[PDB]
Amino acid sequence: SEKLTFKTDLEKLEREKAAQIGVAIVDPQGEIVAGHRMAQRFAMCSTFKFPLAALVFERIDSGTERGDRKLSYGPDMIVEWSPATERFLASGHMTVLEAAQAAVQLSDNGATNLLLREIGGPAAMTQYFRKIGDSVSRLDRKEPEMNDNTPGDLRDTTTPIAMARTVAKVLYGGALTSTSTHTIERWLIGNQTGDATLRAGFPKDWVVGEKTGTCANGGRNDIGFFKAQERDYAVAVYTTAPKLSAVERDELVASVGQVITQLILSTD
Ligand SMILES: *C(=O)[C@@H]([C@@H]1NC(C(=O)O)=C(S[C@@H]2CN[C@H](C(=O)Nc3cccc(C(=O)O)c3)C2)[C@@H]1C)[C@@H](C)O
Ligand SMILES: [Ca+2]
Repeated sequence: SEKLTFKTDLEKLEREKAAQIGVAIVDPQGEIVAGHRMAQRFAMCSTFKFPLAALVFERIDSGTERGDRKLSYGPDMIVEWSPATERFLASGHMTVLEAAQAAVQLSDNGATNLLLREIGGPAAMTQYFRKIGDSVSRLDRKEPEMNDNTPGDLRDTTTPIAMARTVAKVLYGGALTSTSTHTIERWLIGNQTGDATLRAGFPKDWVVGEKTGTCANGGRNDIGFFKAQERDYAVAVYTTAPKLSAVERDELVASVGQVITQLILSTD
């Protein structure tokens, strides 16, 4: 059983690394392919920036937002890890699209907060989840507090299965226009922060796009999609490994990528 090997290999990682690993892989329609702790809640941390960008694109598609609109800000908007926001600070603004791309591809926190305000805050982000059929994911705070990952806290959480299904809805389920879907796909492929995580564990001929997250108390996450030949999948990986170093957490997520690969390659 290839899925039994998948489960056993994840459990070996959990045991050896003192970690918890939540995984869901779904097909484009949200049907479950495989998972582990699929419905356990984990902090989203920076992975929510992908759904945030989808919300922004939904508004651009609708006409309630414009991609080129200039969002003015001052130094008050700069928070820890805001590389693009810092560079654009002197100019005085970033456009909606510039900010969204920085949030997705650099995990820029200042850019994330800039957008959060424009779309209606954590309440509005949560309403977007509900709109697209995700009754589970919730945003309660902005940057940086949403990354606290206090044990047991249900604020700012999702589950692997809820998030994988949200990814599939956005990329394959018609949530966005064809143009906006293509753009957000390319942004995920071109992400600058995920070279050592999930995609490091996937075959080099698979098309992979993802959004990473790192939060306190040992959280390391990676969500997105992969295309293995003609077959498209959505995937969400959330891990908690308090006793690993940062490099080791990256390697853990890459290891999960290899376990996913072994399953996908053995089931075709
Ligand atoms: C979201 O969880 C969190 C911020 N996001 C991430 C993250 O994982 O996304 C981080 S951590 C850090 C900031 N940018 C990092 C990076 O160095 N990317 C990268 C690029 C090239 C090579 C490597 C490597 O292997 O060394 C890493 C990832 C950030 C805490 C919050 C703040 O929003
Ligand atoms: Ca200011």
